[PDB]
Amino acid sequence: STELTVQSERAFQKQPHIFNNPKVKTSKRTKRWYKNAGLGFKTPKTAIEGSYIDKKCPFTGLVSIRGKILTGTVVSTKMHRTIVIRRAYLHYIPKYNRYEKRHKNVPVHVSPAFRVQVGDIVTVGQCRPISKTVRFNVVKVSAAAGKANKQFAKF
Amino acid sequence: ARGPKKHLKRLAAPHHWLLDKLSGCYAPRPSAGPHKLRESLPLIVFLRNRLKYALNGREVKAILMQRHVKVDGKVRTDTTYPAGFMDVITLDATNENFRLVYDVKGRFAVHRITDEEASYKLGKVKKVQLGKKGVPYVVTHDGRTIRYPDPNIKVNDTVKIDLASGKITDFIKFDAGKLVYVTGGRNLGRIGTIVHKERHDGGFDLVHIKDSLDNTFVTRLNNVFVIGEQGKPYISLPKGKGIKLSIAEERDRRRAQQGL
RNA sequence: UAUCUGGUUGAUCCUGCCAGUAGUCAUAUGCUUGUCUCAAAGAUUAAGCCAUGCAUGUCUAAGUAUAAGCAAUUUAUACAGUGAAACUGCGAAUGGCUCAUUAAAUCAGUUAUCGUUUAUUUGAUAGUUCCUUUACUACAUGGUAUAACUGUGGUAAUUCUAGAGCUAAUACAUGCUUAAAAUCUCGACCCUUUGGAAGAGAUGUAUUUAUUAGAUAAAAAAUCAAUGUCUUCGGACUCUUUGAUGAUUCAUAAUAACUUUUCGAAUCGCAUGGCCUUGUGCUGGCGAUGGUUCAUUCAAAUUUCUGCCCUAUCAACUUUCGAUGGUAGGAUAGUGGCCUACCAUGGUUUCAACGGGUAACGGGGAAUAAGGGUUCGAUUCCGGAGAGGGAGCCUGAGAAACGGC
RNA sequence: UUGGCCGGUCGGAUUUCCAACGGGGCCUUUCCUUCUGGCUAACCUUGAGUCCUUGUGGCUCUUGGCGAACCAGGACUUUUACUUUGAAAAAAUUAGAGUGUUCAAAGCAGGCGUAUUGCUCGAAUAUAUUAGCAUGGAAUAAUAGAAUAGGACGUUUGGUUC
RNA sequence: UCGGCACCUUACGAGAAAUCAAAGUCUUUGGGUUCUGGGGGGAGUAUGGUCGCAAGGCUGAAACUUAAAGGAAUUGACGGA
RNA sequence: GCCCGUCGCUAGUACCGAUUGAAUGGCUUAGUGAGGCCUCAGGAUCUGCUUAGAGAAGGGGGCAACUCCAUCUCAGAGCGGAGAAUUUGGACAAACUUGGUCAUUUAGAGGAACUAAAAGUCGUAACAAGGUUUCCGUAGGUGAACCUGCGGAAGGAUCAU
RNA sequence: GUAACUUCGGGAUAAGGAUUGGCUCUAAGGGUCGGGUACGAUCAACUUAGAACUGGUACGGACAAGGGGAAUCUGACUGU
Ligand SMILES: [Mg+2]
Ligand SMILES: [Mg+2]
Ligand SMILES: [Mg+2]
Ligand SMILES: [Mg+2]
Ligand SMILES: [Mg+2]
Ligand SMILES: [Mg+2]
Ligand SMILES: [Mg+2]
Ligand SMILES: [Mg+2]
Ligand SMILES: [Mg+2]
Ligand SMILES: [Mg+2]
Ligand SMILES: [Mg+2]
Ligand SMILES: [Mg+2]
Ligand SMILES: [Mg+2]
Ligand SMILES: [Mg+2]
Ligand SMILES: [Mg+2]
Ligand SMILES: [Mg+2]
Ligand SMILES: [Mg+2]
Ligand SMILES: [Mg+2]
Ligand SMILES: [Mg+2]
Ligand SMILES: [Mg+2]
Ligand SMILES: [Mg+2]
Ligand SMILES: [Mg+2]
Ligand SMILES: [Mg+2]
Ligand SMILES: [Mg+2]
Ligand SMILES: [Mg+2]
Ligand SMILES: [Mg+2]
Ligand SMILES: [Mg+2]
Ligand SMILES: [Mg+2]
Ligand SMILES: [Mg+2]
Ligand SMILES: [Mg+2]
Ligand SMILES: [Mg+2]
Ligand SMILES: [Mg+2]
Ligand SMILES: [Mg+2]
Ligand SMILES: [Mg+2]
Ligand SMILES: [Mg+2]
Ligand SMILES: [Mg+2]
Ligand SMILES: [Mg+2]
Ligand SMILES: [Mg+2]
Ligand SMILES: [Mg+2]
Ligand SMILES: [Mg+2]
Ligand SMILES: [Mg+2]
Ligand SMILES: [Mg+2]
Ligand SMILES: [Mg+2]
Ligand SMILES: [Mg+2]
Ligand SMILES: [Mg+2]
Ligand SMILES: [Mg+2]
Ligand SMILES: [Mg+2]
Repeated sequence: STELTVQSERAFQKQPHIFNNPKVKTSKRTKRWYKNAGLGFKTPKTAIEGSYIDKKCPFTGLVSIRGKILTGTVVSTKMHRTIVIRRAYLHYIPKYNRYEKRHKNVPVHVSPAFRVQVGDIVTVGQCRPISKTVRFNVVKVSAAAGKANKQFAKF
Repeated sequence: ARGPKKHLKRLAAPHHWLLDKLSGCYAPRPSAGPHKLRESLPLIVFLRNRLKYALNGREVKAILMQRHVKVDGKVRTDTTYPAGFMDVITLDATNENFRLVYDVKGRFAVHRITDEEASYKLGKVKKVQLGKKGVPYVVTHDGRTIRYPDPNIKVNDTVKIDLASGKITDFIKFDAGKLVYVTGGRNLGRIGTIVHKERHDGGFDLVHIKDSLDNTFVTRLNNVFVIGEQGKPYISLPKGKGIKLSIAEERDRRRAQQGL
């Protein structure tokens, strides 16, 4: 993600305390800080060789993953860098000795290292409060095929 | 609300102090100190409710303000001073030294030790950090900060503290084979060294421990205190060696030891 | 202790309710009441109103004693014992009470702080204190300014105070003495150049910014500013300090600066030893109280996940004056629409949102039940909220405190 | 693992005489995500000797020993539900062990000498369910994958960043 | 032979009985699923909403009252059978 | 025998109802807006200094190298600190007024029902083929139970040509 | 912001409540303009929104310009 229009804000977008020296022209020309978030999550190579800034990224941003790891299904991608996932679960009523389908909608920060469409299952990790409602950050996108290539037009 | 609580209701006290339900609304709230509120034993509970040397709290105060008692070498004239695990209480009259260790029912037993064993205590390393000017220190389970430790000392190890100067004499690593004393949970007060240790990145590392009668039990890593190698512990051990017999074995022993 | 019985009919068998029957750590009330143990108790109606009195004050050998207080000091003519008052410190933010508000709110179990503050306790911790050094001032120890007190008063009245005269400090405000080294910056003095040097200053710890280190799969070679220190001047130059975490721009260190420059003991008791320049010289013990930072403890704040009664005669709600998110800032102890500015159009909902009701604080629990359940929980513990109602704030570590304003 | 017979302790240690329950490996076409660097295997291959009196219940400097009996990086992982076991789980209450509160409700005490230089036992245990965490299982019930093959498998090209 | 409208006998079974091859395979109680009911009235009333031109429909209480109302069958008595 | 309704006395219960009815508790638009807090100022005082004018006072080695920290009249151009009343603009915001919307309670002339409920009056609608078989939906008519039209049912008085 | 009622069309500008000047800015909203068998000169207009500053809190500053509501009788309305 070295392209696609990073400097689109009123302020200059950069990572803090990652200095590019204009004097010393060593052949990288854009430094990029990254970390591995831990807990067995691969740092994506789009995060590695990207150019986006995203101060709430788990890899290139100032937040850390610690606490609850959840999984969920993406039901909305209409906010900027934020998604809503759906956590379906079965709740047990003892009296009838039976279950009922409940669900929770969890708003989750998504980095531009991940390309999420709706209908995808993502693994989200707990961070510090990002917004009023957001506390989780996409650490892994677990969509593979989707069963859609045999819906395209043929001869 | 509005600030720190200064009282402790009886029935909100820790159950291992064995306070009688009646005879007061209030339990002695442990002061701030080396150990926690619930992991420790106040001096009034030790001197009135264990040794029976004092009948009141006023007699505990009269004992303490004569500088007879000392905890870990220093005098501690506080009535509700939080004496906890591995703490050494020295009563000068009758020349008594005690090490606070759990009996295997989970409570602080009275364990009389010698003057050689009263010279030292053991401390589980809670963290290893650099202080300022680059000086390394370790932080033990009783709030001690010891500067310039051995660089082999890592977390969850056990140092031996000399208690005349707070210095590390020797230390025991945390690795498979070496004794474990259990200082929390429901296996509280048990002994049995090892099976292995499972890691669980993210939280709550677990230790498998198998005592001398081959009963395995799992404990969290934070409840695990190294006391030595398998055989020859660095401390003396209390009455029972941390075995946790079941209730049928307890009754089969208690019926035996009452008819001579 | 898995039980039924009476009542519809002339009689029968049912469906079905009414009635009986047994409890209630469930209230009230009637009648009666000898003993022992145990003891709930203005919750419900009125979180309605309150006369009176009390419920938070506190002094050790060890902060400050010229009480014109008492007792009658023990080289004790500075003090010395006891000590009202008052200053100072600490507490008054705990306890006790109540259940009005409150329906994802509180609460419960379970997370998190790599998102923060933390008096106290405990442990560790401070040779650097000089502005623009060649413009040092008592450290054998700095300054005034006040209570109590004395005396003159005001007001019907208050835990009201005025003017004047004194005097202290662990109050307030200042202010020094505590090596030696190295490392950097500047620098009067290198001829045919990998050619060198005294001195002068700075360097503790806080604050704030910027920048750097904070590494790491086993071995190797020739090039191009560059003899990158390749000692017989090409006998390849035998070379690695660096902690922790699952994870960090972390711990920590370094450099350049910054600051209505923070701290770095002008304190107190008891004991009075040691030595040689016998000067009351240099030293010197056990404590007390302070003090910076980091830990620790006691907490606190926010937080993750799931779980709450009845109602659709509540189906759409939120979004002007934030609703959902982005960027930046401000504010905060700190995260965060917490607020602001500029953007985008989101967020929730029949898996019941949103609205309404509750004679709803929540839980641990309680009554009863063969089992499954039903009902209750204002009330001994834990958490929350409140102190007639709202709101705002001072002080402090901690209160949006109400026996504070 | 019920025991079961030397009944020799005047109907009281035992053990392959064993059946039946319950686990762990190996082979039968049978994954154990895969290499590294530390183990140097009930030592797959046994230079050298078997003073024990016969047997198929007891051993050594070894011939580089499937360096594979768990410690940390990956050419690293279909997701669950369910169920097992366990951690971590306030006390009080509840169930329940012990104990002549004189009995009992209670309480957590107490008991025993030589009561003159005091001995000693306790204050157990269970339950505490939903949700979360760890763990074994893999029936049951969902889900995933190779069909326009952009499928799988290759220790001995290393190319637009590395 | 499959599919249908039904019928007749029996009662293995079911039911309070009438009756029923479904109204069976139910205290030996679990194939899947929707809707409805909780003694009789007040009452399909009042009120609110909604649809309809209207008549009305759909949704739909409560106060109060009551000890039975009802179902099936038996015997009797009665019938302008 | 049983039985239905109108009408009639008595009591009770709710319902409707003129009254811009009333009371209470929320939320709340707008308006005014106390108070403290932050901030812009302000400077009664209440001071430590210094003075280039008579401050009838050493320039801290010394009454010549323009080079050594040097104080009482009093007016001050030189200051410096502490600082009350007052005050500017903000955010927080009680409270009041006004209007809206929601929740709950209560008064009301009069009206229309229901129940007690068995007794009275008028009839006889239903139960028998109840004397016109009953009942359902719907429409119209009527003192009242009811009657009639249209379609339906048998729970019919027909399981049958 | 907007009630009852309604013939669902209205009632309705219901009722009620804020704002308005000047000056200096800002942001939007056009027309001509072109391609290889990652590019802007140039021209013109008045609408709307926002902001600072300013003033004896004035500002539709003269002029111009609805009073409103709850009901009853009556005729439907517009019209003559
Ligand atoms: Mg946000
Ligand atoms: Mg309290
Ligand atoms: Mg306390
Ligand atoms: Mg009947
Ligand atoms: Mg007596
Ligand atoms: Mg009351
Ligand atoms: Mg009460
Ligand atoms: Mg009190
Ligand atoms: Mg003191
Ligand atoms: Mg204190
Ligand atoms: Mg900023
Ligand atoms: Mg921010
Ligand atoms: Mg934002
Ligand atoms: Mg959402
Ligand atoms: Mg309430
Ligand atoms: Mg409760
Ligand atoms: Mg309660
Ligand atoms: Mg109440
Ligand atoms: Mg309060
Ligand atoms: Mg009151
Ligand atoms: Mg205080
Ligand atoms: Mg208050
Ligand atoms: Mg009071
Ligand atoms: Mg109070
Ligand atoms: Mg007894
Ligand atoms: Mg049957
Ligand atoms: Mg019923
Ligand atoms: Mg009914
Ligand atoms: Mg209606
Ligand atoms: Mg009948
Ligand atoms: Mg009448
Ligand atoms: Mg202030
Ligand atoms: Mg008729
Ligand atoms: Mg007729
Ligand atoms: Mg008739
Ligand atoms: Mg007739
Ligand atoms: Mg007839
Ligand atoms: Mg009629
Ligand atoms: Mg007809
Ligand atoms: Mg018909
Ligand atoms: Mg019927
Ligand atoms: Mg108007
Ligand atoms: Mg009108
Ligand atoms: Mg307005
Ligand atoms: Mg203008
Ligand atoms: Mg008229
Ligand atoms: Mg007209």
